[PDB]
This record gives sequence, C-alpha cells and structure tokens, in this order.
Amino acid sequence: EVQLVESGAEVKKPGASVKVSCKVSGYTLTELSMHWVRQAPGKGLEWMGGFDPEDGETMYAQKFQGRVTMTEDTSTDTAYMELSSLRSEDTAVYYCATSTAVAGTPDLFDYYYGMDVWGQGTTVTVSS
Amino acid sequence: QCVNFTNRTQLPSAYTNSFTRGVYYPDKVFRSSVLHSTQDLFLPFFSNVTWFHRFDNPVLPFNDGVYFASTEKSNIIRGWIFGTTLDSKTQSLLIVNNATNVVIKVCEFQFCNYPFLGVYYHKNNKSWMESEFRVYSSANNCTFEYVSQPFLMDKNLSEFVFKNIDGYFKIYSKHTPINLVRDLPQGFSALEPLVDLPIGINITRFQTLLALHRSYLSGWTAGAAAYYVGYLQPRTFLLKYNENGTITDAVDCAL
Amino acid sequence: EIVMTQSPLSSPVTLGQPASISCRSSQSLVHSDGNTYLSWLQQRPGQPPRLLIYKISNRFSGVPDRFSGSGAGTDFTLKISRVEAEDVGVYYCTQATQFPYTFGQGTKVDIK
Ligand SMILES: *[C@@H]1O[C@H](CO)[C@@H](O[C@@H]2O[C@H](CO)[C@@H](O)[C@H](O)[C@H]2NC(C)=O)[C@H](O)[C@H]1NC(C)=O
Ligand SMILES: *[C@@H]1O[C@H](CO)[C@@H](O)[C@H](O)[C@H]1NC(C)=O
Ligand SMILES: *[C@@H]1O[C@H](CO)[C@@H](O)[C@H](O)[C@H]1NC(C)=O
Ligand SMILES: *[C@@H]1O[C@H](CO)[C@@H](O)[C@H](O)[C@H]1NC(C)=O
Ligand SMILES: *[C@@H]1O[C@H](CO)[C@@H](O)[C@H](O)[C@H]1NC(C)=O
Ligand SMILES: *[C@@H]1O[C@H](CO)[C@@H](O)[C@H](O)[C@H]1NC(C)=O
Repeated sequence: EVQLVESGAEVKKPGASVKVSCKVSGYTLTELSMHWVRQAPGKGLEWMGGFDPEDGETMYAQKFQGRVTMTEDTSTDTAYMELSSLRSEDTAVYYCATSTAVAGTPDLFDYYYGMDVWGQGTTVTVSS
Repeated sequence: QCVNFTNRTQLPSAYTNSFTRGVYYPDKVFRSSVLHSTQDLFLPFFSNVTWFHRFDNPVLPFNDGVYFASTEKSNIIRGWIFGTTLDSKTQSLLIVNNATNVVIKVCEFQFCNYPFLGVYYHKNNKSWMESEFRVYSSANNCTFEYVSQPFLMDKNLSEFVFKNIDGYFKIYSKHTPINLVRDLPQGFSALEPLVDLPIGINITRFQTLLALHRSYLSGWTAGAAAYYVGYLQPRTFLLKYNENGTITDAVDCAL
Repeated sequence: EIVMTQSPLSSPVTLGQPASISCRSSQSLVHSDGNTYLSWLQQRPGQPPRLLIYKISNRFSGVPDRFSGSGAGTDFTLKISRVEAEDVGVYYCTQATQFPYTFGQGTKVDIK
C-alpha cells in the first residue's frame, strides 16, 4: 500500500520559488502516476497537474501553465513541484495524490487513470 | 529495498526418487562407442531428492554440489544465490536470468532476508522492469561479472548441476520435454556443460531466486514454484558413449 | 473542459437512513479503453480526501460495504445504505478520462 509524506508549510515574500515535496513509500515513484491538487479555504479543490501514463508524461492545467513545474527524483522517490510568481490568491493547501500507472500483472495489463492515494497537504501561505 | 514479509511459512517439501537423472558430461573429450568409467561428483541413482512445492525459499546447504530441477512454464524461477554467510562480510555469487540474457555476478552482496526478483511497471520507458535491489541492499568490491545467453528457457523439465571445485564454478544444464508433473521422469538424459567460471570463492549454502510481480489492483503477489534439489557425492559411474558421442546410458557402480 | 455538477449541495440525514448523491457530467465519460474512470472521494474535516469508489461501482481496498455506486453515461449515483457517525463530511465525484481532471462542487452530509 502506498504511503505519502509531505514537506513543511511555508511563507515567503511574493516573487520567489516554491519547493513542495512528496515522498512515497511502499511503492517506488516510477510505478506511480503523480498528481498535484490545490484546495483553497471556502472553495472546492481543483486539479493543478499530474502524470499522463501514456502518449506523454506530464499534463498541466490551462490556468497554471508557465508557472507550475513538476519533477521527480527516482533516487529518493520524491516528487517535487514548484511554482513562481506568487499571487495573494494562491494561499491554499496543496494535496499530493497518486495512483498506479497500470492495473494488473505483466500478463494482461491495462492503463489506469485515477486519483487514489492522497497525502496530507502543505499549507502554502503568501504573506508580508 | 528489502521487503519484509509477514506470516512467512516454511515451503512444503516432499521426498521423491531421482531415478537416473542428474548425469552430466564429466569432461570435454569426444568419445564414440565406448564404456568410460569416471569417478566424480555425481548424483547417486534412486536417491532422495527433496521436492519443494506466501512461502519462503529455504537457504539450503550446498555440500559437494547441487542437482537442481524444475518443471514450470511461468518463469518464476530466475536464478540462484551462492555463498557462505550471504552478507557483506564475505563474497557471494548471484545468477539472474531474464528474457534476453543471463547475468552471473560475484560481489560482496548484502542480501535481503527475503530475496526475490521484483517485476514492476516503469512509466518513463513504459514497460515492466526487474529490480535487483530487491535481492540485495548493496553490492560492493565486486570482482566478477559475466553476461551470456540465458539458460532458463524451454512441460519442459530444466535440469542443472552446480559444482564448486578447485577454483572453478561449473554449471551443467539440460532441457527435456516431459509429460508428467508429480515425479522426476524415467529414461536417461545427460547434462551438457554450460559454463566453467573462474570464481574461486567459498560456497556452503544456496538459495533459489523467484520472480515476484506487483498485483496493481503484501504488494508482491506471485505463484509458488516447485523445484527438485538433490546432492552430489564422490562416486564412480560407467558412462556409455554411442557412435555420435552422446552419453546414452550409465551404471552407478555403488548401487 | 468537462464540468461536473453535483446534487444536492447539502444533505441532512439521520442515523441509518440511506441517502443518494447525484453527479452529472457535461461530456460522456466513456474512454477509448472502455472503462469509464469515475471516482467518488470522501473528505473529513481536518483530513485529506481519500478514495471511496473507483470506476463507477468498484470498491477500494478497505472501504466498508455500506457504500455503493451505480450509473452510466452522464448520470451517476452514490448510495450510502446505513449512515453512521464516521460518514460526516464532504463528498466529491471526479473523472479521469479527459485532461484536465475535474471535480464536482462537493456535497456536505451531517448527522443533525
Ligand atoms: C535483462 O538483463 C539485462 C542485463 O542485466 C539488462 O540489460 C542491461 O540494462 C542496463 C540498464 O540499467 C544497462 O545499463 C546495461 O547496459 C544492459 N546490458 C545489456 C547487456 O543489455 C536488461 O535491461 C534486462 N531486461 C529486463 C526487461 O529487465
Ligand atoms: C529416503 O527414501 C526412502 C525410499 O522411499 C524413504 O522411505 C525415506 O523416507 C526417504 N528419507 C528421506 C529423509 O527422504
Ligand atoms: C529504460 O529507460 C532507459 C533510459 O530512458 C533506456 O536507456 C532503456 O533502454 C529503457 N529500458 C529498456 C528495456 O528499453
Ligand atoms: C570492501 O567494502 C567494505 C565496505 O563494505 C570496505 O570497508 C572495504 O575497504 C572494501 N575492500 C576494499 C576496498 O578492498
Ligand atoms: C568456508 O565457509 C564455511 C562456512 O562459513 C567456513 O566454516 C569455512 O572455514 C570456509 N572455508 C574457507 C577456506 O574459508
Ligand atoms: C547418430 O548420427 C547418425 C548420422 O548423423 C544418425 O543417422 C543417427 O540417427 C544418430 N543417432 C544415433 C542414436 O545413432
């Protein structure tokens, strides 16, 4: 069973980098399609971007393009996401979710698209 | 990445007859239509060979040499571990087979408590890979490597003989179609020499490597494999070479 | 972009009475492979959401059997048979067929 841990909550001057990390265990990071979801307080959670298991690697939202960059460290099994140019609206909780890239055995495997195991969320806060 | 498995049970083991299996070519000399008597490490005729049906793979002793046999088509059995203490204190031998080649590798392996070849899906290069970090945590000071054509291929019984004599690890093998699964077959089939490896290590124990794959529904769910293990003894055989140089019969001179 | 509408926005239900949660999709969620990749997620206060149901009706590892899913095409229902105290919180319906992945507005279920 996949288990996920997150990084610490963070504050900054606006106009700098973010490094939210998400370390998986039980399943290594190359077996997992990895997704990042933003939830604002008082609003429903919306999907920022994540892995596409076939015909490409990563897909992004249309409103987050030019900001969000996702990269995966296989050696530490850690998924990292960054986004520059922080606005005051961006203050949110950042859920890290994952799923198995395929479903089945080496005989008769089929591609799986989903949002299965969600880690806890880093609380990103833009402030003074 | 050693995977500690809970509720591990001992593998069921019965005892079967060996009949006349386990004979090999003792030298690389062609002989035609002769009766050649040789004294070597042979599996004795009609001996008790242990048949091993989440189960453990037992770390069996090596003794003077090991006859190994398997009747399976699922390709669970992928190779073997050889050594004495099977940690990073002394050297160890690892034989791993996959679909394209065989890797034989002598390093100072720190083997896992439950070693298995892990088959897992890789999304970046988009196919199922096999991880050798599931059998050992680390390999260092590695003195021998050898990559060759795989010898775990084609209902078909696969037979191996492993010896570790005067600096050389000798592997003999034979693959034969059989039509029964409960016992070892009757008839007679000599094992051709497969490889002579200039290893020069101490080997007192061995362990079979099984391939376990992810279910993608602990996480590693694969079927159990059955294999036959017998032990060679210093013993005099009389081998019958026909006109084409093939050992077609043998008599065990102590039986 | 596929938008999910979720009905009703809130649902007060007592202990043991079954409840139904409707999810409607503007686009038909059938994939090329054949599986329609819809999931029902449940979120508790102070807790990240966790997967209840994947692929319309298939139950995830460890979810209790008082959750069931049904429906097809563009019309989907989540049925809770016996409401207990552990089911309070927000429920979401999501797809995974066409990028970007989208979520419903979420419904709130309480005790009293
Ligand atoms: C089967 O085994 C061979 C031998 O280990 C693998 O081929 C090697 O793959 C590594 C990848 O890290 C390369 O660095 C080596 O150069 C390869 N060696 C050779 C001789 O090809 C192969 O990838 C394995 N195949 C599977 C499906 O596991
Ligand atoms: C050895 O073989 C004999 C012959 O059947 C059998 O009775 C005996 O139990 C076997 N012993 C062991 C230890 O396998
Ligand atoms: C796995 O990926 C590496 C790097 O992308 C590549 O070199 C290798 O060939 C891939 N494996 C196979 C079996 O093709
Ligand atoms: C072998 O590896 C060990 C660590 O595992 C190291 O202490 C030792 O120096 C190595 N032997 C060499 C480099 O000859
Ligand atoms: C070989 O290994 C055994 C088991 O550890 C040990 O008792 C024996 O002394 C070793 N022999 C040599 C020559 O190292
Ligand atoms: C030996 O070789 C000859 C000539 O190639 C062949 O006719 C015969 O079938 C072979 N086998 C035996 C058992 O004689």
